[PDB]
Amino acid sequence: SCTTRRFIDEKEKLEYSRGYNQQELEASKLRKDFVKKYIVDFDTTLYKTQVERDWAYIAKREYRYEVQLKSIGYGGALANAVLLWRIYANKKMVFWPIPIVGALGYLYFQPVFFQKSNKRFFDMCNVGEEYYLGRERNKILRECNKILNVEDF
Amino acid sequence: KLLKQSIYDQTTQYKLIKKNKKRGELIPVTLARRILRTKKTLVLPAHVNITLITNSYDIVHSWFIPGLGIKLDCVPGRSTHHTFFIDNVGFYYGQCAEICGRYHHHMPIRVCALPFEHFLLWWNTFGLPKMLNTVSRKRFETHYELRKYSW
Amino acid sequence: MLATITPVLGAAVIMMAFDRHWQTTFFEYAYGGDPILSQHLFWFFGHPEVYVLIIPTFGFINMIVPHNNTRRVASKHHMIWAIYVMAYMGYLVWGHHMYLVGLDHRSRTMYSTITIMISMPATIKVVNWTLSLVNGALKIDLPFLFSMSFLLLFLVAGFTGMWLSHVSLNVSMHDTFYVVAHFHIMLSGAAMTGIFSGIYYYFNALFGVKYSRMFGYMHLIYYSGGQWVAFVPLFYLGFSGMPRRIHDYPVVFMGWHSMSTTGHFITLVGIIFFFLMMFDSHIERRA
Amino acid sequence: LDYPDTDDTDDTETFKDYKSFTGRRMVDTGIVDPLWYDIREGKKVYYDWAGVNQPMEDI
Amino acid sequence: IGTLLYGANQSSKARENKVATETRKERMAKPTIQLTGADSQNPPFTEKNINDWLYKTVSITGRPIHGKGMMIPAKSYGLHGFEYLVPFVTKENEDGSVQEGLILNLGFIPREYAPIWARARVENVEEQTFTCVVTDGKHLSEQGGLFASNKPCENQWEYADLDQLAKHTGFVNQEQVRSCILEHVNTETPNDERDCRHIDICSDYKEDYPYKFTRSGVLQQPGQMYWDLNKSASYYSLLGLGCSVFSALLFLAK
Amino acid sequence: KCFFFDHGLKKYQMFEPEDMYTVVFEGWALDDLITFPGFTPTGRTNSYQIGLSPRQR
Amino acid sequence: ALFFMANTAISVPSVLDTSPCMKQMLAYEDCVLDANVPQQEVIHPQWPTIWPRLLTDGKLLEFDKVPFHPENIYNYTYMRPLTKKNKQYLYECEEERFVFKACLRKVISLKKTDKHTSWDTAEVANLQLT
Amino acid sequence: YFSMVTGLSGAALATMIRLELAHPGSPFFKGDSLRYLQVVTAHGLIMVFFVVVPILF
Amino acid sequence: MWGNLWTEASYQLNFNIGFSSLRSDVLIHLAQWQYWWWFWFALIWSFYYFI
Amino acid sequence: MEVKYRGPSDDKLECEFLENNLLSCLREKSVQDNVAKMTCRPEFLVWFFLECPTKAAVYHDPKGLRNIFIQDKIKQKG
Amino acid sequence: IVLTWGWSSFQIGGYNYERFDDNGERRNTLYWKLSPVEFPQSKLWNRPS
Ligand code: HEA
Ligand code: HEA
Ligand SMILES: CCCCCCCCCCCCCCCCCC(=O)OC[C@H](COP(=O)([O-])OCC[N+](C)(C)C)OC(=O)CCCCCCCCCCCCCCCCC
Ligand SMILES: CCCCCCCCCCCCCCCCCC(=O)OC[C@H](COP(=O)([O-])OCC[N+](C)(C)C)OC(=O)CCCCCCCCCCCCCCCCC
Ligand SMILES: COC1=C(OC)C(=O)C(C/C=C(\C)CC/C=C(\C)CC/C=C(\C)CC/C=C(/C)CC/C=C(/C)CC/C=C(\C)CC/C=C(\C)CCC=C(C)C)=C(C)C1=O
Ligand code: CUA
Ligand SMILES: [Ca+2]
Ligand SMILES: [Cu+2]
Ligand SMILES: [Mg+2]
Repeated sequence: SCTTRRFIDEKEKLEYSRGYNQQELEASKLRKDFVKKYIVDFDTTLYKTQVERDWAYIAKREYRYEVQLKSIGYGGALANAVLLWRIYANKKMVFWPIPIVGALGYLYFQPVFFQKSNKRFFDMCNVGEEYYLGRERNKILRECNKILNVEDF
Repeated sequence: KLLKQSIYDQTTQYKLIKKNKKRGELIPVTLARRILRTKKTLVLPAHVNITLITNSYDIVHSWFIPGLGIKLDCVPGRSTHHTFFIDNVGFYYGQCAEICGRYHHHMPIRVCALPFEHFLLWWNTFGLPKMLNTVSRKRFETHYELRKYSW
Repeated sequence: MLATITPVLGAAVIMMAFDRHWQTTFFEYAYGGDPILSQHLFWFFGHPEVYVLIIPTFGFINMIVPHNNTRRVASKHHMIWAIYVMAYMGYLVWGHHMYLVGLDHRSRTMYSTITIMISMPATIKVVNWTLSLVNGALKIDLPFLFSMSFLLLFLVAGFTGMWLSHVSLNVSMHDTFYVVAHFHIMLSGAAMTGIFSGIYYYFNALFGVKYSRMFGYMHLIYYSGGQWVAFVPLFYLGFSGMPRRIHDYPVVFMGWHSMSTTGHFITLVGIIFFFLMMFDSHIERRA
Repeated sequence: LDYPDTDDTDDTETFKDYKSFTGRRMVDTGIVDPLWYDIREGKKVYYDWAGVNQPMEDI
Repeated sequence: IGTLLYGANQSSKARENKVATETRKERMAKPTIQLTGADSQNPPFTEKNINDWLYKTVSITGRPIHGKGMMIPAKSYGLHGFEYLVPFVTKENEDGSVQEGLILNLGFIPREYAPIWARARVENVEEQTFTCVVTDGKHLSEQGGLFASNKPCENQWEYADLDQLAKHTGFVNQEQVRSCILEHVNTETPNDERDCRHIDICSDYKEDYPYKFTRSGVLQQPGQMYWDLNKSASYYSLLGLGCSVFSALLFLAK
Repeated sequence: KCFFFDHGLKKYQMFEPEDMYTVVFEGWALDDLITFPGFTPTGRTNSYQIGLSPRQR
Repeated sequence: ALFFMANTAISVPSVLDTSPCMKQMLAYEDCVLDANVPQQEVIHPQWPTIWPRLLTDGKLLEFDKVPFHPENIYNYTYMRPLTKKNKQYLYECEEERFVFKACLRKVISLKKTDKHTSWDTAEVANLQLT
Repeated sequence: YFSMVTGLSGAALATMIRLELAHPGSPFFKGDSLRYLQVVTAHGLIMVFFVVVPILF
Repeated sequence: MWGNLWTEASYQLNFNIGFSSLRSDVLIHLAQWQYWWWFWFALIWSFYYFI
Repeated sequence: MEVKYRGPSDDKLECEFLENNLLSCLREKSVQDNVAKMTCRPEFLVWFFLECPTKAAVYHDPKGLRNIFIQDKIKQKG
Repeated sequence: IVLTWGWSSFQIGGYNYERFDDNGERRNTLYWKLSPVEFPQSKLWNRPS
């Protein structure tokens, strides 16, 4: 699966570079809202079945690594650049930019990574129609398919 | 994976690959089996225990498979019992690992662990007929045996 | 130790000769012979033999380090007791060379347990050697450098031996080049480094003249490098699964065998440097 | 060339095989390397890229 | 001023690339032409009128020679592999010394399997039918950047030089072989330049290498697509605006 | 599918397990080929997970 | 030892089976096993159509020019036609068989089409990532 | 001095072993497996009982 | 190669340093044990560097 | 266990043999094995469907199946 | 020489190998769920074996 992960990441990067149209943006917004509501901002352990709990947690951890940690790294890089700039300007050590600039960078970088990897997180929740999470995932997938005039798994 | 008629010369191809085959600095053992070729590879099923009784005819030898990490000393006069359990479908090579004499270097081993269905097919089609070939050997006999003893 | 063990080897060798010539069938299973008895008797002396080979090597460092450090050696009594415990406990681990022969699991477990327990006195000696180098007046010399190289080789040698003590890994590593690499790093590395260290320590007492530091340094560097380059790739070969005592092997070992040959040639160059060191020292003929 | 015996040397048969249809097809496949010697007027001459010396004279 | 000019040039190149992609997609939208018999042995493609056949789907039968192929370095989905480039022989005599053909780009192959001896198969060197899109290899020839060097004698390539490749192939029809290079393609994939699927494979790489390009992949020009050029132009224009404003403020020195 | 169709005999043939080197670099030189008799007499499926049978007294 | 591995990836769950009619097939197999039918062909849901003689005569293979020498009840289990008890206990498993066959027919009817766009990257939807 | 001579002999035997083991195909002994085994045994015995022992004891 | 099922278990290259195959559970356990054995040396190595 | 991908062979001779086996099986099953000799090989049906999707689609097509049945009846009578 | 290179080299090498070569995975396989896993680098080449 390392080959599959690399291929998916490269596909996401190529799509992000390409850009998105109205329908793609709407579908991505729907997927991101669903993922944030059901995975990121919800305690996965509160679901009913063990299978759905485990797969939802796998999706949540994948989202963490691919979005939250990456955004933290990029925002920290930006905050470190700003910190170096301010240190050179003041000829001393400053501590204000670290928190503020880090938070601003995280807020700037989280939406872009979420848009880039929205499809993967949505697809990883396809546990099955037998469960509540899988049923909601299928409903959102049907809505996205209707919007995009295509069929997806 | 089709047995097609060869328009080339099989003998010429064999001689050419024998003489001037192309090799590389980083060539896998799979493509480089110079000293690891034998005949009638030992076929076993996978995911089940087998009792291996190791012995030697003349002197002490070593049945060695590094892929499985198995080393059994075959000592003359002994019938040493060992447990053999290959937990995966795979083909393993090996070389004897105890000084024995002239052909100590060239004495390879080939053990193929297969899913039970494939192992049973190989059994019924190659080994089971030979167990009665000593007395009865014929296509009708083999068909009768395989139909009579069906798993 | 040699006095204790020599009669066993003599008896085993005499029995082998009798079987070969008079056909006494001592080791013929047909009429009561025990082929494994020969291995038992041989290894009972064989392991104490290697212990006898190694034990004297420690004395060279234990003497040289205090001499150059202007300090007393660390825990001489404890080091003596550690070497003694190794010496008189190596008589119950001769079966680690016979794990796979087919001996009873009880004896196998006893041998493995005592073999792993043997590691502790070696650690004691290592820590004593390390502590002997602290808080003293160091006088760097070629014997001291040889002692450092000996310690560096011995650490890896003993670590690899302890790994071999692992029964499950020993199953795959028996009669492979991993054991070859382990005992080469032990003997050729540590024993020879200690021998050369003692030679440079007693050069004045032996030849009556001082040694030539230039060729001495060249010999040290080249010998240590050759030993390492020769006997490190053998571990890779053992992990790959090359058996022992085989002159023709699969093509997949060419690179590591070439590295081993290069290391051996580097060691030979180091030997050349040692002989040139002796020649130049005698040419200098300085008090 | 063809020394000491054909069964050991097999230069002529190898040359013919390389010059045959099967030899050319194998070379095109690339598993078999190109021929390394040429049979001159009674003598075998290795190519300069073969990385070997010429055979010693028979006297 | 320099960065503003560079950004304007990048925008112009983006527009040109978009127009080129549109026309190439329209050309590829046409059906495929099957060349057989005499047509296959003597392909109509020629440097005189190559532009007529550029980016056109042709099914051609010939005898590839994997033994003497070329491995032009390339990056495909993070893999620093090669684009297999084989001399595709179209007609040969009985002896085989004199032969003619073209250059066929089989597709992307990983670096590990690039060597012939590193593969677990014996390449077939009999007549085979390949559907390919005719291309001039513009991006392949223009890649490599500065200091790029190639050694045809050592069969090591850093960029696709048509004349050197033709010389290496040794075909009699040197002009015909150098005119264009064929790329193995699949005609059952979307004809969208922005598909993001350049090679006909799945996420598991089930298909056996080399992986043939798709129509979208053939249309795609790595590092020179219109969206990338527009992004670069926007960055350069912003840098310009900033530097120009700073210089104007310095000049005013109010 | 452990068997291969033959254009000469118009039948499926199989050989004993062989290493990758033998299969790839010596496909043109094969021997012991035998007609494929089928996994089961009636054509059923033998694809089951086998275990350990009860021991003998 | 206690924590020699220093970490355990308990998150990695058992891979979830994603086969179309696995549940139906397993239920039918369980019912057939409860039927205690010596024949094995009944495992396939379409046995009455693949082996019509299994209900009347039981001769599934043509034993022409081949000896037939049974030694016990386990020799030619496939040559014994189903009896009244076997027929009853297999009729007691018709709902499961019908559902399994319906699922198989639905899977067969399902076909690949150019409409699908996530076909290449279907592993994420199949939940192959962990 | 005798130990130096014996160590040179052992080094020569080790060189023979390494040259034989350099690459497959027996470049040194050219198929003499028995000769190689004899050389290995001689090397081991000489190094053990006639280099280290004479040097130390 | 038992059909399309590639049964080969060892693919070690010319300069292989690890085990020939890692399909065997015994070899997997040995590799993991060796890795963590090497892991558990931080304080000792730092102390030796300092001395 | 690693299994390498390979699409349906679609070999002409192999698919002809498999189609002949399928026709024999259909003829026998239509009459419920009320024939002197049972030549049907149920195993080869799966291989037919796996290796020759084009012929499977033709057989599934009502028109193709009708034409195949007509031709088979003509050949059997003749 | 002593600490940082020896404690970071192997991990760096394995990470780069996974990045650029898919940990040496052999492609052309089916159903990764059933396919075996090609483990990342685990044998410390910097540590004497
Ligand atoms: C000088 C020679 C010598 C010495 C000193 C030793 C010392 C030891 N030996 Fe060995 N051995 C041989 C020479 C020697 N050996 C020979 C020649 C053979 C093969 C004979 C033949 O068949 O031909 C052999 C075979 C052999 C085997 C059989 C392998 C097999 O056949 O598969 C075993 C099994 O446990 C073993 C174990 C040990 C142990 C536990 C020690 C202990 O004494 C070692 C204790 C020391 C330590 C354990 C060091 C602790 C390490 C540190 C303090 C450093 C730590 C640092 C890091 C980890 C970075 N030896
Ligand atoms: C003291 C013991 C000792 C020493 C020093 C060595 C040193 C070396 N050994 Fe050996 N070896 C063994 C004991 C030793 N060996 C044993 C017991 C076996 C098992 C045999 C068997 O099982 O059959 C073996 C097996 C063995 C094999 C396996 C062959 C096979 O199985 O096919 C190989 C392969 O390369 C080998 C190589 C080497 C090399 C390159 C050196 C190099 O280190 C050699 C370089 C030279 C020296 C290290 C000494 C030089 C001496 C001097 C310069 C004189 C010094 C004098 C004074 C200081 C006064 N040895
Ligand atoms: C009476 C006998 C004892 C009771 C029975 C238990 C015996 C069997 C188990 C003993 C060994 C357990 C080893 C676990 C693996 C870790 C090895 C290790 O870190 O070694 C390197 C370490 C030193 O190496 P290090 O410096 O790399 O340490 C790791 C450093 N960090 C975390 C920064 C990476 O050696 C030790 O000192 C380890 C001692 C064992 C672990 C103790 C941790 C504290 C927990 C309470 C212990 C209480 C004592 C009893 C044991 C606990 C259970 C009852
Ligand atoms: C008292 C003395 C005690 C001695 C203790 C024994 C020490 C033994 C170890 C010695 C190591 C010596 C340094 C080796 C450096 C190797 C770097 C390398 O190739 O990368 C490895 C690793 C391997 O990375 P990799 O990605 O290539 O992985 C290997 C290959 N694959 C991917 C297939 C697994 O790379 C790195 O660590 C990358 C960062 C390196 C940064 C530092 C570079 C230093 C370059 C050399 C020094 C500078 C030149 C001038 C030196 C002048 C000296 C006077
Ligand atoms: C965490 O960090 C650590 C590790 O992890 C990286 C460790 O692994 C380890 C474990 C390491 C060890 C136990 C030590 C391992 C070994 C080490 C470091 C040394 C290895 C050294 C090498 C491989 C270098 C090779 C050796 C050589 C001698 C090369 C010599 C090179 C050259 C060019 C010389 C060539 C010359 C000749 C052949 C001779 C020619 C000249 C003459 C004949 C004479 C000429 C004379 C005249 C007059 C002209 C440690 C301790 C650690 O701290
Ligand atoms: Cu048999 Cu070594
Ligand atoms: Ca050799
Ligand atoms: Cu011992
Ligand atoms: Mg042994």
